[PDB]
Amino acid sequence: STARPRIITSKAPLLPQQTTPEQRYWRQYTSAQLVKEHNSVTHISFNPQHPHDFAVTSSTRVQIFSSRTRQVIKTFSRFKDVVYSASFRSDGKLLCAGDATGLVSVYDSYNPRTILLSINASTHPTHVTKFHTQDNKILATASDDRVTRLWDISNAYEPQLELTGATDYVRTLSFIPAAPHLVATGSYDGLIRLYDTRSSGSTPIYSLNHDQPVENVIAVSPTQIVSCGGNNFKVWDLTSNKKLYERGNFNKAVTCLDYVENFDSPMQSALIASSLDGHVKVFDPLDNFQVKFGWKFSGPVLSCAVSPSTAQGNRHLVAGLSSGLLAIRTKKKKSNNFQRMMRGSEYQGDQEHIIHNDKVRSQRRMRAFERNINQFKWSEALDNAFVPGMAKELTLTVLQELRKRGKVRVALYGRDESTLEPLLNWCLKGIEDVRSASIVADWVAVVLELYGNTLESSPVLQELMIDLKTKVRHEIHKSKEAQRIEGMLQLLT
Amino acid sequence: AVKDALRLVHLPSCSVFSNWPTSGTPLGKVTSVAFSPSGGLLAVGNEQGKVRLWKLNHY
Amino acid sequence: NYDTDFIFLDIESTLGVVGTNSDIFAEQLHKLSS
Amino acid sequence: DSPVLQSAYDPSGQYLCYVTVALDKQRVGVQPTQRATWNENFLYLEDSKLKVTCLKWVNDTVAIILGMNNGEIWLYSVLANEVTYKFTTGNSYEIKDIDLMGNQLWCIDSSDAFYQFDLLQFKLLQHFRINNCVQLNKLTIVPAGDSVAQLLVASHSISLIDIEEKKVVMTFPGHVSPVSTLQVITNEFFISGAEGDRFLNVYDIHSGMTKCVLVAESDIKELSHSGQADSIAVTTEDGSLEIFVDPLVSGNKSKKSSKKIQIVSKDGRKVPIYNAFINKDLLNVSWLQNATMPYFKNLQWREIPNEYTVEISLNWNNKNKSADRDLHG
Amino acid sequence: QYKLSVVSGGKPALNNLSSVTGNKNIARLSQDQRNYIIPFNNQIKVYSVETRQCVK
Amino acid sequence: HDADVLCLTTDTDNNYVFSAGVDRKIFQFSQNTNKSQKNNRWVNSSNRLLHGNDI
Amino acid sequence: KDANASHPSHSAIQSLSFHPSKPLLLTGGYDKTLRIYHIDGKTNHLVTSLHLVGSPIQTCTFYTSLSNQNQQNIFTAGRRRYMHSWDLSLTAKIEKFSRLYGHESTQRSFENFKVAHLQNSQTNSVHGIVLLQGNNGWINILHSTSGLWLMGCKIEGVITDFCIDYQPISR
Amino acid sequence: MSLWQLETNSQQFLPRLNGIIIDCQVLGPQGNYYSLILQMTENNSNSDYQFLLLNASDLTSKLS
RNA sequence: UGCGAAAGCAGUGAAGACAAGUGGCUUGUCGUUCGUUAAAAUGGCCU
Repeated sequence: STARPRIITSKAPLLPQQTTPEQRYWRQYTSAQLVKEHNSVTHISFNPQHPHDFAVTSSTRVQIFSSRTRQVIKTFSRFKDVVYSASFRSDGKLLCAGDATGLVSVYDSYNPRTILLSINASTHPTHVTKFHTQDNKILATASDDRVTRLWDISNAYEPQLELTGATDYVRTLSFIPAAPHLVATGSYDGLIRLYDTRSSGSTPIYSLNHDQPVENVIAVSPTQIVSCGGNNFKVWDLTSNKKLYERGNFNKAVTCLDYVENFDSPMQSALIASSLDGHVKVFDPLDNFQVKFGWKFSGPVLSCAVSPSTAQGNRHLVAGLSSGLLAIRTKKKKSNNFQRMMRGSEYQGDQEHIIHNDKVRSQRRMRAFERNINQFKWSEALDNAFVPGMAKELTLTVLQELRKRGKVRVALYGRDESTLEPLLNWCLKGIEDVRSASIVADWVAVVLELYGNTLESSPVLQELMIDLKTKVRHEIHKSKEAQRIEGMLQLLT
Repeated sequence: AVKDALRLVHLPSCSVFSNWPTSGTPLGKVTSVAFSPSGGLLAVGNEQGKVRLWKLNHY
Repeated sequence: NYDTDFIFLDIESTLGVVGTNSDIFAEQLHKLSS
Repeated sequence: DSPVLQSAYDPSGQYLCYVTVALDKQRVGVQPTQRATWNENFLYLEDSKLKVTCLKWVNDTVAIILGMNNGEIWLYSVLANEVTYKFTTGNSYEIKDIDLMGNQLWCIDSSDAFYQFDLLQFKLLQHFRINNCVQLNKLTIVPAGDSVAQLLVASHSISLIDIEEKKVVMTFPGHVSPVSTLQVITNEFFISGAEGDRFLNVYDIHSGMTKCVLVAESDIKELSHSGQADSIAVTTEDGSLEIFVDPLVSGNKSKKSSKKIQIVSKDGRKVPIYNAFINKDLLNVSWLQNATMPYFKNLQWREIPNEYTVEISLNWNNKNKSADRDLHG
Repeated sequence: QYKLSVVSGGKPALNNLSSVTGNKNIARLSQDQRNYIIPFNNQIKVYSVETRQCVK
Repeated sequence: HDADVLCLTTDTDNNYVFSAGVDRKIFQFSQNTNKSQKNNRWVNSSNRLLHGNDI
Repeated sequence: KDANASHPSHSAIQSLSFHPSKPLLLTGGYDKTLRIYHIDGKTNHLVTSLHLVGSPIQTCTFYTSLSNQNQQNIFTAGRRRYMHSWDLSLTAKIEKFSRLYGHESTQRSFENFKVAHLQNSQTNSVHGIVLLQGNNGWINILHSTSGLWLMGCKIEGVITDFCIDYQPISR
Repeated sequence: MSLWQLETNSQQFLPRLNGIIIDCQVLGPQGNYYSLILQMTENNSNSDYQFLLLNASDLTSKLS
């Protein structure tokens, strides 16, 4: 004998712009909290090590939000101009902030009262400050002096390297993630310059010619970096020294980029980019950097980030706009006497020679239409089909199982005026869609074939048939004019 | 229900044996018991999972 | 079939092919343990 | 401790007679050691206080002689399941060892008495006892053809006995514990080994000098020597088998084992060998698979390495697949 | 060198006679019911009930 | 029956018992066969739906 | 020596039964495994051990028939709606009786069962019955090799226990 | 395959046998097996019979 | 039924026996034959 096979739901052929698994995973980042800061949100970074906090740079205050309650836990207010950059060290133990007076203040994270040191950098506004990703005691600060600097945080009076060689307004650092001597800086004349630090340092070793003024440059692999500026980002192999992808799928300038790797996602790695036009979009660097999902906010999105690869908790996506406000979207994750009497129920047989296992795994609960079909209650299967909140493919699949399995007239014998109205009341909506219209056709065909005299007697469904005729007329007008458009597309062959 | 609750009565005389179980026989909370059909051999299993075995030397 | 033979099916569905003291004690003990 | 009390292969090594306890009554079963050529039916002893001390095969309907502990040798036919005859000494002392040569059967007593029965006459010929040999528990008849001269008894100290004069003709320094095996190796050497020691010693039966001393690495339980003294396979207390290869040639006085075989399961569980049997080029080891059922293995021992381990299939977590059902149930 | 043979079996071929309902089955079980003897039109298959394999 | 058994009767020599209730059928239980009598066994002999609503 | 001193149990020992002929002891408890021990005084060694998952046995019983004394089933049951019969011949061949043949309302568990013999009494053919104790007053008696419902004995009140008396008649 | 308990008229069903039943009979001494014949009427081009015994214990097809 | 495509194109009786209703008559049926390429007994599926 056999188990009785389930009733299969009616899946009709698929339609364009369906749900890819990548956009399913990204679309379940919900409950977008908004926070009105005072000024344009220039920069936002995350804690690395237990990556559960993110520092948001508004003007003259840096706010560490936490990723369990999405509120400000800690705040840094004691700046003297507009604060520009805020980044956690690679271990998360301390936090650097670049200022509009050239005063890189590094505090310790999770204590805003102890300014650990204060670097008096160049006289122009320092705009980007971040620690080394491999090292833990050099700090790269680039300013509006067209020179980036590698300070040692023991000797914060003179820089351990002073990376000159630029011509206009350096705004971005990155480090190369395997070779820790290699600093990829980016300025407002394209020209992602990058430096080996063992050498002199006043001359880049090679220069990657982005055309437009770059706004950000990150490094994805040990071998390829992604620089964004103008309408496009361009990805560059460092070894082959060669641009090998570009995307310009935005309207306005790409402001910022970041990248996640091997986090729990169908997309193995993700590059999300923020582009001044409301849109922040995610690209998949495995299938040639194609876009997969995107969000749209209420202004020019000026900076964006996501919670890092080892977040292990509430997974966050934050975008700070230039309007002065910030949007966060998350995905969320008897007695001793009695037990001593009833002891061994947790055993599962480690030391036991034979192990028998015949306990059937309990399946899904059968719905009302399925169990009525399995007990051969066909009129009751129809009654259970036409309940209010039922799924439309479920109503379609029980109409298909009644039609194919048995006989629609058998399911439709004992009806009258009040018990035929749910069927035709669904047939009004179901004659629209193409997945359902043929089944609605032969169902209504046999019901008028069986109930002709009630169309005389009962006037409650005469106008139901009239309005059904109107809907059939509407959809046959569309189903002829679509054939006309098919013909005038065939002419264009 | 309680620890060491087992008695062997001798019938026809219906008089309970007085020398076993004594206060130091490790019956435990006696939850099952079986005599063997041939050798005259008690097996008493208790709540902590220990079948203790006695041999009734008369047989 | 894929090893240089050809198989056919009949109408009475038969598939076909075209192709290129000691032993005394031992026996008595095994008969007594049977 | 192992549930099988007594075990002995027959000569030719194709049946194992083994005495176990089955719920306070001992029972004697006989198993064939290779089925390619389970036996369900035993001989149960009736009393709970009667028990088999020693057992030996006769070679001619095949039968066992079970020296009991009430002073009776039961001669038991294996093809029926009844005892054919009960030889009875006149006393009630447990009898410690028996040995046969032809139709002649010798048994030792625990009153230190020697009894001779003729298995053809079914009668007690001769009853005697000898001075200065007083805790005997092993005797072997030294094979002298049709003549049944020269018994050889052991009491923690072997002594060679002329029976027609009824005296001790040579005495051998045995062990410090009682002797457990005492066997004739050629027609001039004999091996001897004791309860709870791992040193066998082979004596010359004409001079008295210990030729060699064989050292197992655990306490020797039983031994079986090949038919021409080129091999001695001792089964030890930890359940290993140790083959001394040609133990009578020039490791000058004390020789270790040449080959060592043990059995493990697929789990890692070492199952112990009891009572194996060696012959020319083919060795038969035996163990107990369930609680009391003997399983066997014929190993060609001349081509296996020195340190060897069989890996047998013994159930430890095997998911019970009924043949009427695939894996998904 | 091309020769024709037949190797594999067919239908178990019960009593296809009319007027006999009920016992239209020829197949038997042994007395020590370990094997199931079922005819075909081509061979007499003896299956084994313990292991579900045709044994002879 | 499928629901309650509202009323039931027997014949003279107690070889039949008829019974009926709210599931509008009448069941007849028989003890006529001499094996059924000497074994004192009743059998659900038959069943007739002849009524409209109840009995 | 303690009979399961060889292989320890992992629960209470709810059921304990000797074999009728062989020197075997079957123990079983709520750790849903049942262990057979070849017993003697010296080393009570574990013959075998079967772990029926998710089915915690309350009562287990060695059964052998009068027809050949070569059946040797083991019947086990606990607070589940099925019973197991492990056919012994030394993988394991077990069958699961889960059909009450129409009487499932009056038997919600198989816990209190006993095994007994019964004659056909138109032929002189014995077989085995298992007698389950049911809810109302019922004892549902059913065949042991085929699982069919044979008869049912209802008492009044609350059934608590029962037993089986045999009495001879003739040859 | 229905089997009728003839005392109280109670059926036990075996419902999906992938062939119609054209013979069923109990087989063993104590009635442990049921031998059945399934006629498999889906293809009408041929009369092809699946032979089936099954054991009465759990109603699993021993040796189809 | 034949032919074909998934459309369609061509083509559709006699005896014997029994029952019922009024030896005859009339109808209906067939675990009867020859020829032609030729809906229903309250009765539905396991744990």
